[PDB]
Amino acid sequence: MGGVIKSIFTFVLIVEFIIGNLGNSFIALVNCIDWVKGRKISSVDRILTALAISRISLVWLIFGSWCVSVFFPALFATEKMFRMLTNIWTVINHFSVWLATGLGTFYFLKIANFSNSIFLYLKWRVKKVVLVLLLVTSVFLFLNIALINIHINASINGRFSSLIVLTSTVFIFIPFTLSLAMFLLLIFSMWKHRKKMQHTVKISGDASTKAHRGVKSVITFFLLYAIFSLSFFISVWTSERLEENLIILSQVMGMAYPSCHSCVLILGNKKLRQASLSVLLWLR
Ligand SMILES: CC(C)CCC[C@@H](C)[C@H]1CC[C@H]2[C@@H]3CC=C4C[C@@H](O)CC[C@]4(C)[C@H]3CC[C@]12C
Ligand SMILES: Cc1cc(C(F)(F)F)nc(Nc2ccccc2-c2nnn[nH]2)n1
Repeated sequence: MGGVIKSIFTFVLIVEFIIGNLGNSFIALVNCIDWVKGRKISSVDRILTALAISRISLVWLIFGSWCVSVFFPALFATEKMFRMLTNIWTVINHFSVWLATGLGTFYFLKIANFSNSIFLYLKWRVKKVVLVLLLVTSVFLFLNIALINIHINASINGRFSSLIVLTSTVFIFIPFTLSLAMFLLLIFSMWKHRKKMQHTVKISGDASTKAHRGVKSVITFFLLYAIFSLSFFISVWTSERLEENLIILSQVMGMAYPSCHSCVLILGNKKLRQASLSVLLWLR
């Protein structure tokens, strides 16, 4: 039972390593080709290639951790490698997820339309706001590193993964909840605008270019939020309840976001979709 489950999870980890490496490499490579072949780069493209680089680093960290654990368990048992892997993972993961929330704040401040004065003050200073969001949220990183190191010291003075995983998962929930709140507020703004443009102005005489192209991105984004909050709840409940196969499952769950969210980001950027179509054209 345990052996076939571990084999299935190993196959899952190999598949998601392949998908994540291919997707994030595709994002970074497309932006790099567009940069070297004399073309303009938007700010969204810079944030996207920052996410791609960070997610390549994170998926390589977890795959290298799995390679070290499988090939050299004696090396894996040491406290030095464990503490080094834990701290490097938490730094890279904090940077990656807060860059994703920064991209979400960029979308929300650029697109959404509200009458609040504070919202407009943030709305006309988007670059300053995302830079401040990256710099201020380092207090979360310092407190996370502190609490993980306290847990490591307590474990080696009493390896306590049942609290390490819980602390890390709590520290991923805050940017996820901020991104979900910004997404819901953007959807509410678009719905209010649609209700306004459906009763004063007779919609359009064309009715072609509108949110009818963005509903595909909204649908493929809300699907990812649903199927990832489900896996949030499943992983937290299973890690809390009784599991003793925690390492491979947690190594699988840590690679889920940087592998699937890049594929979601491909389906939803016009440049990335055009590059994917050109790749599928010249491959044939
Ligand atoms: C948000 C939730 C569902 C997923 C978050 C992923 C976290 C909990 C996972 C992803 C990679 C994992 C690490 C991968 C490798 C090791 C080495 C081993 O000694 C166990 C602990 C440690 C250090 C793991 C701790 C938990 C970990 C950091
Ligand atoms: C692919 C895509 C399309 C759309 C759109 F349909 F609205 F255009 N929106 C998003 N995202 C967000 C929107 C608001 C707040 C946060 C995010 C966010 N969360 N994570 N990354 N960005 N994404």
